[PDB]
Amino acid sequence: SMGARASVLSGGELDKWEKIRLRPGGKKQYKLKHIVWASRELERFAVNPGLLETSEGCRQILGQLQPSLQTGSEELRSLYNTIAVLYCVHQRIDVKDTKEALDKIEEEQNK
Amino acid sequence: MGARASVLSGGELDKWEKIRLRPGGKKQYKLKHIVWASRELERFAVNPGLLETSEGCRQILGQLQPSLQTGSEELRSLYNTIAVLYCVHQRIDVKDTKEALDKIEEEQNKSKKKAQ
Amino acid sequence: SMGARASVLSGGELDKWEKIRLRPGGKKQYKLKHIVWASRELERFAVNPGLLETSEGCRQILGQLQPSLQTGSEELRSLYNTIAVLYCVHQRIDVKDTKEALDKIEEEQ
Ligand SMILES: O=P(O)(O)O[C@H]1[C@@H](OP(=O)(O)O)[C@@H](OP(=O)(O)O)[C@@H](OP(=O)(O)O)[C@@H](OP(=O)(O)O)[C@@H]1OP(=O)(O)O
Ligand SMILES: O=P(O)(O)O[C@H]1[C@@H](OP(=O)(O)O)[C@@H](OP(=O)(O)O)[C@@H](OP(=O)(O)O)[C@@H](OP(=O)(O)O)[C@H]1OP(=O)(O)O
Ligand SMILES: O=P(O)(O)O[C@H]1[C@@H](OP(=O)(O)O)[C@@H](OP(=O)(O)O)[C@@H](OP(=O)(O)O)[C@@H](OP(=O)(O)O)[C@H]1OP(=O)(O)O
Repeated sequence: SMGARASVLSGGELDKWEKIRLRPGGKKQYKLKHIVWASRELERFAVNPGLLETSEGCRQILGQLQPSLQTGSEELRSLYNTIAVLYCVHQRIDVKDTKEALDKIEEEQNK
Repeated sequence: MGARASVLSGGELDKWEKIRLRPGGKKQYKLKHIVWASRELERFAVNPGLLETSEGCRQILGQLQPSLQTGSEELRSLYNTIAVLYCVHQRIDVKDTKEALDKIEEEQNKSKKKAQ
Repeated sequence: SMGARASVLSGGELDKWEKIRLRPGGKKQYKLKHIVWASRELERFAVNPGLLETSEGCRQILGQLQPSLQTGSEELRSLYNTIAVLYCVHQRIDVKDTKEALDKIEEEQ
């Protein structure tokens, strides 16, 4: 029975999560399965998955993951992209797709 | 013998099996913990032979400490074991993991405070 | 029987790959398998395995692997070693064994 489908995002967080599209202009949208995947991934990399539960938990993860980005595989970048959106959701920063999330994260990063 | 378990000498296993995992708790360290730590090290692509010496463990802890604040329970357990393992090699008598960690940065403190 | 070996080295790079020896004065030499292995080794470490197809790709993987090298396991150093030779091949640097390859990588760094 239940797992990380309940501890990472709140109900309202969740309903905004399942409206965000994976690729800009695309058809497919984040589901619970991506959150489960990301949490199990974090522990397979020895990172604390509880950090997914808060906006700075993810801020910390993304800081630790980013230097691996250039050389990272498709798996790494998906994990990072998912955690970027989770950050957007925890911050209540409205996003339409993954791309807009990385954008807003860099804009917040420039100031 | 035992391949991964022999990082400790016969005498070191004797004090090893006396050190409590958590302070005031009664469960203690066993072979299963060293075997586990070794296997975890090579699962993080680190050389398990480093557990054989005080500075093998010194090097491992330095390589792991950056990952500690965001690390998972398995990484903190690994660090804690290697911390205790370092104190055993160093003949530093400790009673639980907390003591091992506490002395660990007394070492890491004086290293920096006479450097400065 | 799927490939993943013609993606990394060209046919002529392959002919020189297969003359490099694993160790100086040694008898054993690099083979296709060393590249298959290196490639899956990079996906298990979360790295993009396409970076092996270009010298620039390898140059970067080496940079991000070097820090782990002092405390790294036998498995890590063999990955690093294999990719160091891959680099010189891509770079048209001629080496006879893993040691020469590692040395030249050293002086570049
Ligand atoms: O993206 P919109 O142009 O805004 O239009 C709608 C809509 O938005 P409205 O609230 O204005 O009706 C719904 O979002 P919800 O009310 O359900 O929260 C939604 O409706 P249904 O899925 O129930 O049909 C659905 O898609 P989704 O929930 O998958 O985002 C869809 O968005 P799209 O127009 O992009 O399909
Ligand atoms: O004589 P030992 O066989 O070596 O056993 C004693 C002890 O009793 P004493 O007061 O007579 O010394 C405890 O036994 P327990 O009640 O806790 O169940 C304790 O035993 P533990 O091993 O379980 O802690 C401790 O044992 P040790 O230090 O070996 O871990 C210690 O042994 P030492 O006096 O030799 O240190
Ligand atoms: O045509 P061959 O005289 O038989 O030459 C080859 C070959 O040389 P070429 O393919 O270029 O002609 C290699 O030696 P090198 O050219 O690098 O010096 C080879 O060794 P490899 O397995 O690394 O290719 C080996 O010479 P060796 O006995 O040193 O291994 C071998 O000659 P043989 O097939 O007669 O052994």
